[PDB]
Amino acid sequence: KQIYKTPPIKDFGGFNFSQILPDPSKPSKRSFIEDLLFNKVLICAQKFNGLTVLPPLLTDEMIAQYTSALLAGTITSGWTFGAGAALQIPFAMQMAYRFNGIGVTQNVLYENQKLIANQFNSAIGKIQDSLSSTASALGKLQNVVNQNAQALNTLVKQLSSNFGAISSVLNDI
Amino acid sequence: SQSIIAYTMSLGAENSVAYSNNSIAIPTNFTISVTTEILPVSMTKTSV
Amino acid sequence: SECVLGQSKRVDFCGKGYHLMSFPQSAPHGVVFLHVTYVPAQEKNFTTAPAICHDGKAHFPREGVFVSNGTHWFVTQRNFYEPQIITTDNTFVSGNCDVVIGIVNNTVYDPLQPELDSF
Amino acid sequence: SECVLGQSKRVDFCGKGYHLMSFPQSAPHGVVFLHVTYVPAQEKNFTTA
Amino acid sequence: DCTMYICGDSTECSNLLLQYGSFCTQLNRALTGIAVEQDKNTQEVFAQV
Ligand SMILES: *[C@@H]1O[C@H](CO)[C@@H](O[C@@H]2O[C@H](CO)[C@@H](O)[C@H](O)[C@H]2NC(C)=O)[C@H](O)[C@H]1NC(C)=O
Ligand SMILES: *[C@@H]1O[C@H](CO)[C@@H](O[C@@H]2O[C@H](CO)[C@@H](O)[C@H](O)[C@H]2NC(C)=O)[C@H](O)[C@H]1NC(C)=O
Ligand SMILES: *[C@@H]1O[C@H](CO)[C@@H](O[C@@H]2O[C@H](CO)[C@@H](O)[C@H](O)[C@H]2NC(C)=O)[C@H](O)[C@H]1NC(C)=O
Ligand SMILES: *[C@@H]1O[C@H](CO)[C@@H](O[C@@H]2O[C@H](CO)[C@@H](O)[C@H](O)[C@H]2NC(C)=O)[C@H](O)[C@H]1NC(C)=O
Ligand SMILES: *[C@@H]1O[C@H](CO)[C@@H](O)[C@H](O)[C@H]1NC(C)=O
Ligand SMILES: *[C@@H]1O[C@H](CO)[C@@H](O)[C@H](O)[C@H]1NC(C)=O
Ligand SMILES: *[C@@H]1O[C@H](CO)[C@@H](O)[C@H](O)[C@H]1NC(C)=O
Repeated sequence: KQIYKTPPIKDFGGFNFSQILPDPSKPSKRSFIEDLLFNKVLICAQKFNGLTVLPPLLTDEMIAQYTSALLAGTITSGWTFGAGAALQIPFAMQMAYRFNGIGVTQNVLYENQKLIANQFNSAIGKIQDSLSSTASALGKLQNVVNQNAQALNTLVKQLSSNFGAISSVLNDI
Repeated sequence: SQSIIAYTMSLGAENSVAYSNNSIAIPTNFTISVTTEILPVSMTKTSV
Repeated sequence: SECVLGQSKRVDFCGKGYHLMSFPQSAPHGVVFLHVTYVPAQEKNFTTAPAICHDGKAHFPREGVFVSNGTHWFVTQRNFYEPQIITTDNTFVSGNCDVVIGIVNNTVYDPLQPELDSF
Repeated sequence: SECVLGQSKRVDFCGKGYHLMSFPQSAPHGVVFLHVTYVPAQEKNFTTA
Repeated sequence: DCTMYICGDSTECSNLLLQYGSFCTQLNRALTGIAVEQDKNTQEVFAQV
């Protein structure tokens, strides 16, 4: 319902969130992962025959703001902002509850807090490196665009056929 | 007077949450609500 | 199947909030669901702490948060304010209070002491 | 809805394993999900009754 | 394969059909996509382990 704002304090129990939080020192608010994905993934000719491409209603900056608000709410208020109002809660308590939700007692989190934080940081670093190195990981998106483009090409190519007449140029006949 | 205007969308209001080490917000009251959800099931049977 | 014939815990599936139950109604070529939902009302701030160290043994809550007023400490369910007196009944011990970050100091009352004193 | 705004117990829905939380990210004409998952590592035999 | 179905191994039939543009390629692409999709369906439904 409402765009949330992450606090300037980054004391999230040792969980380093700098990779996915919005980047302030950037022209836009897209994060490092978001910009990496954006970088990972002739037009006039189609328009020249009456095939227009409309612009999307929501620009990329609005989507980035929505995503940033969702992350801020998730990291600050847990899940309580989904149902009603936002209820602030310590992040460690939220993680203990998320462990309690899957059978294990909460005490485990407070026995291995630093180890879990280090594991999560290493995991986000590894996923960032995996996205940086290979380019096929975003195949599902890419195909879509390619597929769409292919169709349009064929349409324009259909303007070159004669369909049995003397010539394919309307002005000529 | 009244006229047609154009502007930039607002994605709702702006809100901030006072996160800290040892602060917790606990509700004291509740509200029972009723929400309507409408789903289509079938069209008009027809033949030609 | 889920919303009517049961209580589903899927978020935003049956209503918007904590789902309770639903009622179906007909409509021309369609159905209308009335979802009854429970939404938390006005809230209050409090000070918290992850655990309690009583006698060098960290204490953890069986179900609930350790809520704290400006003076005292209680255990409450998460979705409704309901203070309770700290007791060994609603808490359990797991190790000493040195690895836990955020530990605080407070006495943990025991229910056996009064009647063993009387006997 | 389920993964972000809650803790889905539906097996293999959000990630592979016991689900903890998820983080969304934007992408050109799409969306990306980063699921945090809990998996056991070391196994030990025991006799039970 | 279109040219074998539409045209009975005839030369002039193929010559006339060539005037109709790239109609065959779309059908072939759609059917190949359907076949690959069936393969992916079986792989996804069964290879859960
Ligand atoms: C959290 O992770 C970020 C990202 O790796 C860390 O910031 C890096 O710090 C090193 C130290 O020299 C720099 O070389 C990198 O350029 C920094 N990265 C970015 C994106 O700025 C940060 O130190 C980590 N810890 C905290 C508490 O933020
Ligand atoms: C929780 O809220 C309800 C309703 O807001 C309170 O019940 C009474 O509701 C009537 C109808 O609107 C009001 O006129 C009364 O003023 C409400 N009571 C009071 C004391 O204000 C109910 O009391 C509230 N409970 C708590 C614990 O706040
Ligand atoms: C904080 O809240 C508690 C719980 O309502 C208040 O309760 C006090 O508890 C002590 C211990 O039994 C009593 O001696 C006091 O008389 C209680 N307070 C009252 C007003 O009766 C406590 O007072 C609150 N502390 C504050 C508001 O500073
Ligand atoms: C809770 O109480 C314990 C013991 O009553 C405190 O432990 C003392 O901590 C100080 C340092 O702050 C040491 O110099 C003492 O040796 C410790 N033991 C005693 C018997 O005083 C502890 O600091 C208190 N506060 C907490 C745990 O937050
Ligand atoms: C949280 O704790 C750290 C260290 O204990 C302290 O520096 C910081 O000021 C605390 N934050 C708040 C909001 O109390
Ligand atoms: C709780 O504390 C915050 C910041 O200290 C304050 O803005 C708010 O009004 C307080 N009360 C609430 C959230 O009910
Ligand atoms: C349990 O015992 C079996 C049979 O002795 C053995 O094959 C297996 O490796 C043991 N499990 C572990 C975790 O060592």
